Formats: sequence, C-alpha cells, structure tokens
Amino acid sequence: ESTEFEKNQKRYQDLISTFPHEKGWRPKEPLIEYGGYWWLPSLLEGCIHAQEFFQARPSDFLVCSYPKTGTTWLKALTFAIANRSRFDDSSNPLLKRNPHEFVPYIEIDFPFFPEVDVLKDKGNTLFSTHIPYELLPDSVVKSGCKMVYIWREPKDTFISMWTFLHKERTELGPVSNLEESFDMFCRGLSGYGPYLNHILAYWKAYQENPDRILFLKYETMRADPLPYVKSLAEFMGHGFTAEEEEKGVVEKVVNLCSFETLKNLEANKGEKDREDRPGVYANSAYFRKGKVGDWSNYLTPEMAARIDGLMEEKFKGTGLLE
Ligand SMILES: C=CC/C(=N\OS(=O)(=O)O)S[C@@H]1O[C@H](CO)[C@@H](O)[C@H](O)[C@H]1O
Repeated sequence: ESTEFEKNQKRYQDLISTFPHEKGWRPKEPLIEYGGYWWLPSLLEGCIHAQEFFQARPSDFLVCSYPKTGTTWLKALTFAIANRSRFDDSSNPLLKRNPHEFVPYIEIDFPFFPEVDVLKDKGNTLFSTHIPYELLPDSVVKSGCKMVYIWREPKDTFISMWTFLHKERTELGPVSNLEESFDMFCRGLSGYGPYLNHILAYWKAYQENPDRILFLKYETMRADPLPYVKSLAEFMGHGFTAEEEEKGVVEKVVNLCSFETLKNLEANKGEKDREDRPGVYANSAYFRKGKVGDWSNYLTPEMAARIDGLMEEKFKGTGLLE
C-alpha cells in the first residue's frame, strides 16, 4: 500500500503548480515561492506534507539550519551527545554511517522515505529541518519542543552550496555559473532563501523565547567547539557531568564528530551512498574543506562587498553581529 505522502502527492503538485515560479540555479529546476521563501519543487512538496502531517512531541529536539551552514556536523553532535551512554567511541554508529541517517529531515525523510528505521522508532527524539521558522508545522510550534539553530557567514555559505551542487546526481542540468549563482543568492533566489531572512526569523524567535531555542554559529563553534558542545548537551537535557568532563568525554564527542574524523571514514569516501534510503549525493559530498574563509578562493572583492553590504544593512541593530 502507498504512503500518506503518496496518497497526497498529486494534490500537493496541483497546489504548487500555480505558485509563482522563478528561474533557479539549474535550467530545468525552477524555484517556487511559498510563504515569502523560495523552494526547490520537491522540497516544497515535502514542506507542505510536513505542515499537514508531521506531529512533534514536547520531548522532540529539532535541528534547524539554512543549507550548508553546519547541518551535518550538528546532526553528528546531537546524536553523539544523546547516545553516548550506549556506545564506546570505537563502536559508535557514526563511524559506519553518514550522520544524516540518524537525524531525519521533516521535509525529506518524513514525506519521501517514511519507512526508514529511525522514523519508525518513537524512541527517537532527533529531527531536522531547513523549513523557515514562519513555515514550521503548527505541531512543532505548539509542542514547545526545543530547537537549535545554526548559521554561517554568508560568503562561505554560498560557496559551500555552489561547490556542493556540482556533486548532485540530477537530470535537471548543470549548475549556473558562479557569477549568476551569486547574483541569485544575493537577490534571495536560493532554496529555502532568502538566506538572511531565514536567519532573521529564527533570531527573532530566539529573542522572544531564549529558553526554547539555542542559537549557534558555525565559525564560533569551529574556533572553540568545547564550550558550545557543553552548552548544546546541557540544552538538550543530556549535560555532561563533572566526572565525564574530567574523563575527557567532551573532547571525545568533539573528536568523533570532527570534520577530519568524519571525512576520512570509509562510509563517507568516494562515491559511496547512504544505506537507509536513496540519496542524490554521495556521502563524501558533505565533507568538502571544513574551513572558515574559503570564499576568498572563489569570490572577487566586489562580490564580497555586495553580500557583506547586504548583511550589514539587514542585521544592523538586531544583535546578530553585536
Ligand atoms: C537536502 C536538502 C537541502 C539541500 N542541501 O544541503 S543540506 O544542508 O544537507 O540540506 S539542497 C539539495 O540540492 C539540490 C539542488 O538542485 C536538490 O534538487 C536536492 O534535492 C536538495 O536536497
């Protein structure tokens, strides 16, 4: 028999068919506007399904991000934190499977691959999404479940995405060139974009309810991960004890989930695919360079100025820089 998504897909497609379409980053893949944000068509189908069907519980923990800001890393960290009493760090499941297998997306795995083991386990508390805050399913909002939001400096975020897209298995055509892609990104014409709007709505939610949302920043964690990993553990209700700290448990969590550890696992090497459900990226696509500032290998000073200017104007006086 067919899944709930399958039973509703034809009406979802009919629904979104007359939403405004714009040119996207691929010739055959337009972007579609819903709720003030732009969407890849399948992912919008996903979002609508999640809005209608996803049921959050108060004890759930939701990882939220715009794409390419640290999602993979956070998925590893949250899993590792929550499950460290089950696993010696030589027998952690993160050594055998990509972190995305352990934290299902509410708008990808939940609609498209509902049969994955993690989604059949009510004992799982970990979920993820890129859905903009204003468009989160009403159950998430009503449940009161905790959320962590991660963002990243926009030049590095754009470059992370633009390189990543070259690794997608797709019949919808080659990615737009760097200049055009970047113009689009600056104009807010990107999947789940505009990026800066994405961040700002989560930030305002955080300001209104700092008990419920934790706001992390990729560069900040990257320079000094230990304090943030303690903070995250504590916020999730799995805080590290004084004995764990003394025993180097936090360092072990950080090392397990580090870029260098995960990038070099056989599971994540070359063309190897995830094993829970079909993927359009090799696992290795999620581990590129893992640094701060790589934009300067790709963008010109004029490009950098344009986006730097846009962010300064949007966020001045909000607290996100200050
Ligand atoms: C996975 C969803 C969000 C995306 N990227 O990266 S993420 O941070 O891991 O999520 S966008 C990605 O790239 C492609 C863009 O053309 C899409 O068609 C594909 O379905 C989509 O998964």
